[PDB]
Amino acid sequence: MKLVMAIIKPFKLDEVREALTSLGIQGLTVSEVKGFGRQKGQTEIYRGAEYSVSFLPKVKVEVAVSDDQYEQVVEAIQKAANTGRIGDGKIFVLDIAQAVRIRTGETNTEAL
Amino acid sequence: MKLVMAIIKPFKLDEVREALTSLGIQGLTVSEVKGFGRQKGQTEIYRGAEYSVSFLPKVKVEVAVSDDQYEQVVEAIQKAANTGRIGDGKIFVLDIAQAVRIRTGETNTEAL
Amino acid sequence: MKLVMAIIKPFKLDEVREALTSLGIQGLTVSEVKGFGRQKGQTVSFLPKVKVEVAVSDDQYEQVVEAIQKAANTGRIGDGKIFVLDIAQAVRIRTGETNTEAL
Ligand SMILES: Nc1ncnc2c1ncn2[C@@H]1O[C@H](COP(=O)(O)OP(=O)(O)OP(=O)(O)O)[C@@H](O)[C@H]1O
Ligand SMILES: Nc1ncnc2c1ncn2[C@@H]1O[C@H](COP(=O)(O)OP(=O)(O)OP(=O)(O)O)[C@@H](O)[C@H]1O
Ligand SMILES: Nc1ncnc2c1ncn2[C@@H]1O[C@H](COP(=O)(O)OP(=O)(O)OP(=O)(O)O)[C@@H](O)[C@H]1O
Ligand SMILES: O=C(O)CCC(=O)C(=O)O
Ligand SMILES: O=C(O)CCC(=O)C(=O)O
Ligand SMILES: O=C(O)CCC(=O)C(=O)O
Ligand SMILES: [Mg+2]
Ligand SMILES: [Mg+2]
Ligand SMILES: [Mg+2]
Ligand SMILES: [Mg+2]
Repeated sequence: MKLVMAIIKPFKLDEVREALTSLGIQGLTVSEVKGFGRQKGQTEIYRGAEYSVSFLPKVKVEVAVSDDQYEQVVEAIQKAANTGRIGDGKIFVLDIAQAVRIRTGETNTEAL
Repeated sequence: MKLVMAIIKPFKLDEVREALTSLGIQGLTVSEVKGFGRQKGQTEIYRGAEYSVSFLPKVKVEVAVSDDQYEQVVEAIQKAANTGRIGDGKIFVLDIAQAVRIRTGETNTEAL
Repeated sequence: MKLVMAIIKPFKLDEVREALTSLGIQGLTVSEVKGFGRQKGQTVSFLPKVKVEVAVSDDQYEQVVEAIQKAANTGRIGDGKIFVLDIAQAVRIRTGETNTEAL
């Protein structure tokens, strides 16, 4: 079982959600975060700007999915978010040891 | 070691917190998120509403605990949050490879 | 690969950030959270914290953990916790680079 975590530009949330819905994902969690990547949050070109570091608003998307679906989920997020521009995002896949649907007690692959 | 991550209805935070403190947890992190589950955020019953997707406010509760204690934590959260209604929550358990208490430098299960 | 997650005092964010970027880290995610530890929010209550998340390779995560530990410490209760999780796969969206190349 996999937790696919993606950090994307906020305006891309709808398209990413749409892309995942098409795959039949059974749930999604999103949160507000800030971050930088290898350009260190630089959006200006004043002298010395590359020595600065800034945090930029992002959205973190988390989707719990089965092993036989996670690769397609990763690809869908890539395809939805990629516009060929810096900051378009990064995806991290983590493993889920156990899952439980609170209302029903269903577990693991049933619970995703 | 295990990170227990529960996504619950916001109004249940206090009852879940109290259940866990009574159980004896020694730490807890909470954050605001939005999300949907297998009902796609549907809270209305008008004709066609079943084709829509919405994000609902939730709270994410995270508790790092030892292997021999995580099942008790999961069940305590389930008992506190379960009211037999959709959206009552989802619990994901991830493995923690290492832990450190920053003040003291204590590690592993001693840091939790 | 590892996801190093640290819950720190909000005023320590700049030093933790600088410790990491000076070390050579080239990405960082931060979130607003609340929490309590062994002292139950007492000098039960929730207190504001920052969650820092850094994805790093196996050969650098120990340096990263140590850098955060030193940077976030003050010797006072509430200094925080570092939890290290494993990352199975990573992708840089723009380039399609994967795993350690993506971080
Ligand atoms: N190593 C990392 N650890 C934690 N979060 C990261 C890491 N790298 C990136 N992030 C998060 O992902 C967001 C998007 O990163 P971004 O797309 O800028 O990656 P990048 O490596 O700089 O690639 P690009 O050159 O395409 O910009 C960042 O703002 C940050 O929130
Ligand atoms: N597969 C998933 N991936 C990521 N987050 C999820 C997933 N399933 C649920 N969540 C998160 O958990 C919250 C609560 O989910 P919820 O209790 O509705 O689960 P469910 O599977 O729909 O069960 P129920 O039928 O009891 O509603 C969601 O709003 C979302 O934030
Ligand atoms: N076991 C835990 N699970 C989840 N979050 C935790 C845990 N322990 C601590 N945290 C988070 O880390 C923050 C800081 O914890 P804190 O430094 O107070 O830990 P502590 O064990 O009480 O150590 P100290 O005695 O140095 O205060 C908490 O407010 C909470 O957000
Ligand atoms: O995130 C952006 O929008 C541009 C800045 C960037 O790519 C970075 O900080 O790595
Ligand atoms: O989250 C709710 O309160 C109801 C909606 C729901 O259960 C879902 O989207 O899965
Ligand atoms: O978080 C603080 O700043 C002090 C309270 C504390 O250490 C705790 O709740 O464990
Ligand atoms: Mg970038
Ligand atoms: Mg539901
Ligand atoms: Mg404490
Ligand atoms: Mg593992």
